[PDB]
Amino acid sequence: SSVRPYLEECTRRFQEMFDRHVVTRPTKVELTDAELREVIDDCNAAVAPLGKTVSDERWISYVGVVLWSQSPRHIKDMEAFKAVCVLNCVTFVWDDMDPALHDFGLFLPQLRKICEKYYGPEDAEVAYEAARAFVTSDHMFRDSPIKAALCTTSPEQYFRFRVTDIGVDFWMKMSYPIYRHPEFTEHAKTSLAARMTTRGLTIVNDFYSYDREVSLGQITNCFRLCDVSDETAFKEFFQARLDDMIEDIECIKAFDQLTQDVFLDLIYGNFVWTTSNKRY
Amino acid sequence: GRSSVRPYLEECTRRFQEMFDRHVVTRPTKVELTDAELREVIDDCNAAVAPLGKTVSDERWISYVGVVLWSQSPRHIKDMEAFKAVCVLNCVTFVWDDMDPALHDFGLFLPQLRKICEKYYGPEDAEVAYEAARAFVTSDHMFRDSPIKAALCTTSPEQYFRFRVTDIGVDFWMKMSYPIYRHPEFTEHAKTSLAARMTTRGLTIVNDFYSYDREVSLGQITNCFRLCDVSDETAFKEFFQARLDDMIEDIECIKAFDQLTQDVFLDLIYGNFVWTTSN
Ligand code: NA
Ligand code: NA
Repeated sequence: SSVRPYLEECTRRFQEMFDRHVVTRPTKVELTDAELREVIDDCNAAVAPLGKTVSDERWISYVGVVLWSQSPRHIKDMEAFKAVCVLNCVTFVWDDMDPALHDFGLFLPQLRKICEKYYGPEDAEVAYEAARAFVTSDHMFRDSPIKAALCTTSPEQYFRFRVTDIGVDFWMKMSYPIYRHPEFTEHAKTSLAARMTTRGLTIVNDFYSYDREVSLGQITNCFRLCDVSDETAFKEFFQARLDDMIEDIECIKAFDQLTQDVFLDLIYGNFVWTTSNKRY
Repeated sequence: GRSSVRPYLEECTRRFQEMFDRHVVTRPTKVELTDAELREVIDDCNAAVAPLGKTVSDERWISYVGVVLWSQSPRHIKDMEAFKAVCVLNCVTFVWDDMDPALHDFGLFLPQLRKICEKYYGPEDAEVAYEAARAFVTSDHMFRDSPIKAALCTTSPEQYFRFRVTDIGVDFWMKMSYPIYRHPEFTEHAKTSLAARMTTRGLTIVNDFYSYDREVSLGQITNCFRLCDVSDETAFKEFFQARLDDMIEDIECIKAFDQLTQDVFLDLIYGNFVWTTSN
């Protein structure tokens, strides 16, 4: 099965939706050559004990999601920003690895080292715990009956699983120190930030990963909840998902201005990055 | 505003019970506290709220603690120190929540919560429990008369329950209760909040039904029944059935978790209902 017939039309409709509902176009956070080299050197050091050597061009493709999905207008701590770059990137490499090579004994101390370098004492613990929780969860749900249950029952159960599994809770808990904004920090720490953004991130990620994921027997994709071969059923399901994104976006506008800027920059930025050629 | 669910009180109570009898089956049981343990719990609660100038009777503390005695899962308890912590944290947060918010002194109260966590938990768990407590009371203070609360609570059941994962206190509950069980799977679900996300609807629908009359008379909007017109029998019946269907879907999904975790989750939801109806 495949969403290839719908690829152009769904891309057009996603963009049209963001143009109408978010308006502010994503922009890319600027890293200096020195900052990017520091980010990459930390990524390399974190994954070396795992015997992984990764090219700059691969790291640069992983990091693009942070550069595009964060909110440059509101950045206050670039040390935190670099931490998110590193943590995102090394987590991508970890997720791309044969799980039989997952050595948590080697990896978790590296994640702690990154958090301690870039964050102050309390924020380091918060970011590390979120990272630890994410990678631990992933290891638990590999072929869990729970994963099967939540991902096949209904969109609501599926997105409930994905708040953690897509990594958005981790993302918010390592990102709030970038902004140093008290309200955002609380929504990140209660996970309301993650609960508000999960659908907009997951629906876009799922659409564009569907052909690959079903080909690999992966069940964490909301489009597996419809018959994509039936154009009628697909369109109906796709419209229902667009409607979910729009409901979330309109609710997000009730948050304070900076928080809403960050949430909408994340959802729209992730879309632009996902569809980018820099990422093909 | 002047509305009420009194006409449905008996029938809905009967249908909640029938639903739990069919879908959970295992009846709630109460955790036993010795006299000494209850005295220790009550002494810690009184100490925690003394800086706020609050005097609370033993009978009041015992009424609050009943939710912990009924909603935890006695077969699987391993750490009664953690269990005492949950009794104290639950009770003192009930008192804080019952106070006129103009008397909320965080500078006095937060250190008392930390004191409690440090006494009963190990280093790491004390921090996890304290953060969850801190986040919970900080959220409550944030969402008073906030546009966000209005939006989430009036938009759809989905947006409302998304807000209540934190606001009803279940994420806090899970993050202070996992040490009671020392069960690695449960500890992770509590830490990722999947535990809270799974149990939010069953706890919230029950609490909201039995608090509706009081909450609408106080202009509080955090109640899912405000999303339907409780004066229209037909609309109410329809909405009540959809909420039962929501509880059932969650319960059936919860049975995919490992046995101990599912026992804990289902004991929480069913035990909360028993305590709510006896209260
Ligand atoms: Na951006
Ligand atoms: Na019980």
